[PDB]
Amino acid sequence: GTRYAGKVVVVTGGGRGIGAGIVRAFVNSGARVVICDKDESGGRALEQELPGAVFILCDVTQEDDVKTLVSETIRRFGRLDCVVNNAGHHPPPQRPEETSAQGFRQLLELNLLGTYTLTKLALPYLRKSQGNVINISSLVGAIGQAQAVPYVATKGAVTAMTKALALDESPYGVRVNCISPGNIWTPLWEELAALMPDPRATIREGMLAQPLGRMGQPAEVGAAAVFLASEANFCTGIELLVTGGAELGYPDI
Amino acid sequence: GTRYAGKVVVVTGGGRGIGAGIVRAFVNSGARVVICDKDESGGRALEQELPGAVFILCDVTQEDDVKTLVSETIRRFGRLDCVVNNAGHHPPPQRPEETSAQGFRQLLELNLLGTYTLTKLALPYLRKSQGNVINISSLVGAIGQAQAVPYVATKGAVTAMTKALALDESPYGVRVNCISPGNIWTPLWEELAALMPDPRATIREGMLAQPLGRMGQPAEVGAAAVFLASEANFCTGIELLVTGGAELGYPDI
Amino acid sequence: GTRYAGKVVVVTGGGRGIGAGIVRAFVNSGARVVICDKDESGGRALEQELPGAVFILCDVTQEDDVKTLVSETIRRFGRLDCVVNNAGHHPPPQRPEETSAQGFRQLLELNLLGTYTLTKLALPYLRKSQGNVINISSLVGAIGQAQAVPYVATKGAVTAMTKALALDESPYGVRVNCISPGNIWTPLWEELAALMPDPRATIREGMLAQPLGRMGQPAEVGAAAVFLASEANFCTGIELLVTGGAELGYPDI
Amino acid sequence: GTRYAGKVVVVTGGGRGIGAGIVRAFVNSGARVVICDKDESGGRALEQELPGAVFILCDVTQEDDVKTLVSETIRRFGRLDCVVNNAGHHPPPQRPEETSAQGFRQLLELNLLGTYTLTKLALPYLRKSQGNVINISSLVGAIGQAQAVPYVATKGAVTAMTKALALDESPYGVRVNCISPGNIWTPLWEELAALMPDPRATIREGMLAQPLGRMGQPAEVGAAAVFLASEANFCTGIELLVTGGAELGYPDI
Ligand SMILES: NC(=O)c1ccc[n+]([C@@H]2O[C@H](COP(=O)([O-])OP(=O)(O)OC[C@H]3O[C@@H](n4cnc5c(N)ncnc54)[C@H](O)[C@@H]3O)[C@@H](O)[C@H]2O)c1
Ligand SMILES: NC(=O)c1ccc[n+]([C@@H]2O[C@H](COP(=O)([O-])OP(=O)(O)OC[C@H]3O[C@@H](n4cnc5c(N)ncnc54)[C@H](O)[C@@H]3O)[C@@H](O)[C@H]2O)c1
Ligand SMILES: NC(=O)c1ccc[n+]([C@@H]2O[C@H](COP(=O)([O-])OP(=O)(O)OC[C@H]3O[C@@H](n4cnc5c(N)ncnc54)[C@H](O)[C@@H]3O)[C@@H](O)[C@H]2O)c1
Ligand SMILES: NC(=O)c1ccc[n+]([C@@H]2O[C@H](COP(=O)([O-])OP(=O)(O)OC[C@H]3O[C@@H](n4cnc5c(N)ncnc54)[C@H](O)[C@@H]3O)[C@@H](O)[C@H]2O)c1
Ligand SMILES: CN(c1ccc(F)c(O)c1)c1cccc(-c2cccc(O)c2F)n1
Ligand SMILES: CN(c1ccc(F)c(O)c1)c1cccc(-c2cccc(O)c2F)n1
Ligand SMILES: CN(c1ccc(F)c(O)c1)c1cccc(-c2cccc(O)c2F)n1
Ligand SMILES: CN(c1ccc(F)c(O)c1)c1cccc(-c2cccc(O)c2F)n1
Ligand SMILES: OC[C@H]1O[C@@H](O)[C@H](O)[C@@H](O)[C@@H]1O
Ligand SMILES: OC[C@H]1O[C@@H](O)[C@H](O)[C@@H](O)[C@@H]1O
Ligand SMILES: OC[C@H]1O[C@@H](O)[C@H](O)[C@@H](O)[C@@H]1O
Ligand SMILES: OC[C@H]1O[C@@H](O)[C@H](O)[C@@H](O)[C@@H]1O
Ligand code: NA
Ligand code: NA
Ligand code: NA
Ligand code: NA
Repeated sequence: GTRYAGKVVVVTGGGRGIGAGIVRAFVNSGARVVICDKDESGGRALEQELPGAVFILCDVTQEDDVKTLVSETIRRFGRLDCVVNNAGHHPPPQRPEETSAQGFRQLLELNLLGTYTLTKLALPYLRKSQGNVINISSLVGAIGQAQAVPYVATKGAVTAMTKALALDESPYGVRVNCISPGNIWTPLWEELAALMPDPRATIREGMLAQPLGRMGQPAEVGAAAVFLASEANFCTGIELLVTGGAELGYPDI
Repeated sequence: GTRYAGKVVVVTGGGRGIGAGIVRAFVNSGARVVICDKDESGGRALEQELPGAVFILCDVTQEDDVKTLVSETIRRFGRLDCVVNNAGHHPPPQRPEETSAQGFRQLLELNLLGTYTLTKLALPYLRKSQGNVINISSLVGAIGQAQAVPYVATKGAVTAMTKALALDESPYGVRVNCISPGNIWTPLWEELAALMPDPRATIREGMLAQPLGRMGQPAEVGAAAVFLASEANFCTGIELLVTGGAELGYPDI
Repeated sequence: GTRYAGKVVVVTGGGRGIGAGIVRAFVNSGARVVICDKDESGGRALEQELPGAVFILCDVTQEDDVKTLVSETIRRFGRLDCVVNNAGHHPPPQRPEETSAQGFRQLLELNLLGTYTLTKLALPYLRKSQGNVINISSLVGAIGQAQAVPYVATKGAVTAMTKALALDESPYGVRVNCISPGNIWTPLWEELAALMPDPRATIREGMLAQPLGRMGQPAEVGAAAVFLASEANFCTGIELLVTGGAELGYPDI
Repeated sequence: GTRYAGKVVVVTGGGRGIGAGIVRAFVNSGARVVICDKDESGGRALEQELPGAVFILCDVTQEDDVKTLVSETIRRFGRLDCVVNNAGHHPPPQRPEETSAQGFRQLLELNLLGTYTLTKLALPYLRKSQGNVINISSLVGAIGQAQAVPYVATKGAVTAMTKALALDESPYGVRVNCISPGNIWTPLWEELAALMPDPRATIREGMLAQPLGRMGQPAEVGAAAVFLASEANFCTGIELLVTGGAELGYPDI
């Protein structure tokens, strides 16, 4: 209840799923949280539910939305300590030949450039507060995934960008880290499974892909984010895996 | 002289630097090579120098240039076995706050989407020949680099995309691998060093960054590419480091 | 003060350095802690200092010492939730030709087999409590270090063993993770530096090896351990880097 | 036929399996090869079969056997250019609680210390020839394996030791690299499968564990070793994966 007391946190895509889990974890740690989302429904309800959280409508692909997000955060709360770049999307499974350069550009705009833009606008304030950046990447950036060339590329870019920015901001005392979740049960997971011939089988397969035998929860990603913000003062440029062990483990012609 | 006899290889950015080293290595292995470059000077001379290599002017950011590159390769040589996506650029050192979203988009167009576009157009022919893709990424995609947020992000994306496509093309017998060079002495390296206050010191520092005490050569990247194409039949989705050991090795307040 | 209330933790090598930092972090989280060490001086004082911590003399290379450590922990506290395998040593710098197979065997006994033995004896109790194992490995297991072939080998073994055991214990609900610290300012660090021609220069070089510009503290490793035990319920088989960014970042003949 | 002409190579465990594949690849590259094995049957036949290969009985766990192996190599051929540390063993599947410290020590003697001992005795000669070391590790050192805690630990140690020694020998011009194979069809693979309830199912599962849909061949590991010895002059401290993509790719309670 006090690990991050007096601090101000912005969470993008905070209206549902992992983002909402991160919002709740930071509020529970004593922080004030700005919920950014492009959709009003979940984030507005979350603002009413949680004392200490407020909602600001902001599409992270729109530079002027992001400029206003930062200026309103400072105007309302007087400081900025942590930026969690969680907004992102996974398209449905797509064979490589079914992808397009334009679809790839659009996914880069959200998953990569939206993270870049908010971070850039927030860094002057994070320097003043010796704050930190947390990017939500993905395990599949590191190990690959089938039928997801554009998505995987965007997450490889986020993980690498995290390390580069960690180097650049280290002299100024600003840490930059990422979390790479595996299968987390969220509305996006539920939506993608509903597109499949047998959604139930797809979900069962998703649970069994982890040695722990279940999918992860938004709250577990949230606890990892609070650790990185509040207690990981010698960690910068790390990739914190929250995957349940999915990356572990496993005639000649 | 026979390791890759009878095969046809396309090398992007083949007119100088690493690309030219790769062209030479494939010609020396017995292959016919198409040198793709946006600039005529080096590639045209290389075509006159090397029996077995020809030059095609092609800017990999221009989709119609790439369509013609593939169709002319097939028209002239009847098959396509290997695509080496080497074209790319490193901008001068840039602090994060000096970068722009537009500059980042432009670098993604070259370093990431040009690789994506040629690979996509070539894959139908690579499937027919059980051929392979070799992407030239960078060590700094894996470990980061200072004053290079956009560049590092593009190379993290290439390495990750390599793994995704390896998964997708494995059922069809097409391998997809990448090479991550470190400091290789090329005209780009020489150009970036010339921008520095003390170019000589910058170069000395570049040599000393490797345990081997020198920078690498285009020919060494070329030998790695020939290995991946011609002899690495059980390797797919790998990142082959050609870095001289730069990634190895290295009061409390 | 309540994150790990009601839990029982064993920390090997807990009498000074990182181990003592981990002991303090767990006591501060509400746990009861058993301090294991082969030397009485630091651990006995720590027991007098901290309500909630007790000291048991135990050399982790001696199987009967470890059997008694576990049986006394259960006899005194009725449960066991977490085992932190921190005991270990770094020999002075040794050129490869100056090492011996016997010295290598002895270092394996401590850094690898002592971790193995305690974990094995503790696992039946950790299964009953759905507890977890935390091994203290090293960044240099992943990236190498000069003049330390035996040490580096032992830490590569610990990190790999962590992943194997994570797979084996996942069906039983026991998580197994490791922390890989970089330069942490401890009595071992101070002792090794004192062996050098210029200890002050060695220390300055150690601080500058991290982008953060300082060495880490035992308390920071301790916070990472408490996170892994108490809040990382979807993490198993991970390597949590606590290195200050040392692994990030960096004529041809 | 000339890539490694005039060079002298020692391959441990060269009498069958991967080792024999490596022997054949080096003979085919023009080298003279010393086949080391603890068993006479396969290696003696291989010596009769291959002009350019000879067999020396040597158990790599016996220091005096290894001393004689090196001295006889020099006495007979006048130089030593490459040492391939391939001898090793995988025990049958063993649950962690079924392993013993003594069994673990014995496996370390073979898989780790035998590699260490030959490398140490060979390094003075490798320095004279600017030669190189190739260690045969395993993919499972990096990602883990079930029911194999000791084996996985030994291979994590080999991969890490490779990086440490690469750092130490870089000033002297000696490269040190490793190959991490995945499922390679060898007599050890066949022996382990024969211990299983359904050996046929075990083998089918082994083939399907790779995106390429088959196991690898000794010849493919051999080609990777010849590349590392003869053409990878800017590679040191690398881990070359020969795994067919096994490491790629993949309700909340
Ligand atoms: N769910 C998983 O298994 C999983 C695994 C690995 C990584 N991730 C990553 O975690 C993040 C969150 O995923 P999720 O499963 O919670 O997804 P989700 O779709 O359930 O939630 C994403 C939220 O982001 C918002 N958002 C989308 N585009 C936005 C934009 N332009 N501007 C502002 N907000 C925007 C959405 O409205 C939504 O509220 C994403 O980056 C995703 O790539 C998820
Ligand atoms: N030199 C190094 O140290 C180093 C290190 C790691 C990775 N790399 C990568 O290796 C690749 C080659 O680098 P280099 O040092 O040889 O560079 P270079 O600048 O010397 O050569 C690059 C070549 O690509 C061509 N090219 C550029 N844009 C193109 C386009 N749009 N279409 C077609 N051709 C185009 C250029 O005209 C040039 O001939 C790049 O991907 C670079 O990122 C280089
Ligand atoms: N200090 C660093 O920079 C650093 C970096 C990476 C990893 N590590 C690892 O962290 C761990 C702790 O290192 P440290 O710097 O705190 O060392 P330290 O020497 O300051 O403390 C080690 C403690 O372990 C105890 N110990 C040693 N052998 C023992 C045995 N056989 N049985 C029981 N206790 C034993 C010692 O008596 C001592 O109290 C080690 O595993 C080390 O390899 C340290
Ligand atoms: N087969 C695979 O799928 C696989 C996968 C990854 C790694 N590996 C590694 O590859 C290496 C070779 O494996 P393999 O499948 O060919 O095994 P194998 O059992 O078929 O052949 C091993 C050879 O080494 C010899 N050998 C064993 N102990 C020895 C000793 N003390 N001294 C000298 N020679 C000795 C054996 O007599 C045999 O000829 C091992 O290090 C193994 O760990 C194998
Ligand atoms: C939410 N998401 C996901 C999963 C894991 C990650 F690491 C990640 O970043 C995102 C989902 C959700 C449902 C199915 C699939 C999915 C699986 C296999 C191939 C694909 O193309 C997929 F889309 N992926
Ligand atoms: C060619 N290039 C390069 C080097 C290594 C790589 F792995 C890579 O992909 C590219 C260069 C060339 C000269 C100086 C620098 C460079 C160094 C440190 C920060 C920077 O911003 C740099 F630009 N980089
Ligand atoms: C405590 N220790 C250490 C440091 C970093 C680690 F990741 C680690 O596991 C241990 C020390 C302490 C002082 C000097 C050196 C050291 C440095 C370079 C070569 C060597 O051989 C060394 F011994 N290492
Ligand atoms: C030869 N070997 C092997 C396989 C892959 C490697 F990367 C490696 O280093 C060795 C075998 C052969 C047959 C079955 C198994 C095996 C599989 C799953 C759990 C185990 O305990 C096993 F023993 N492993
Ligand atoms: O829709 C799947 C899951 O999404 C998560 O974000 C919510 O917290 C869960 O209540 C829900 O079951
Ligand atoms: O310009 C730096 C270097 O670039 C390389 O691509 C050329 O092969 C060298 O001859 C040249 O010295
Ligand atoms: O000896 C170096 C350092 O060791 C740490 O374990 C102690 O907490 C510090 O007080 C001390 O300065
Ligand atoms: O025993 C399995 C396989 O082992 C390999 O080393 C041999 O080259 C093959 O001929 C054999 O089928
Ligand atoms: Na509120
Ligand atoms: Na020509
Ligand atoms: Na006490
Ligand atoms: Na012979």
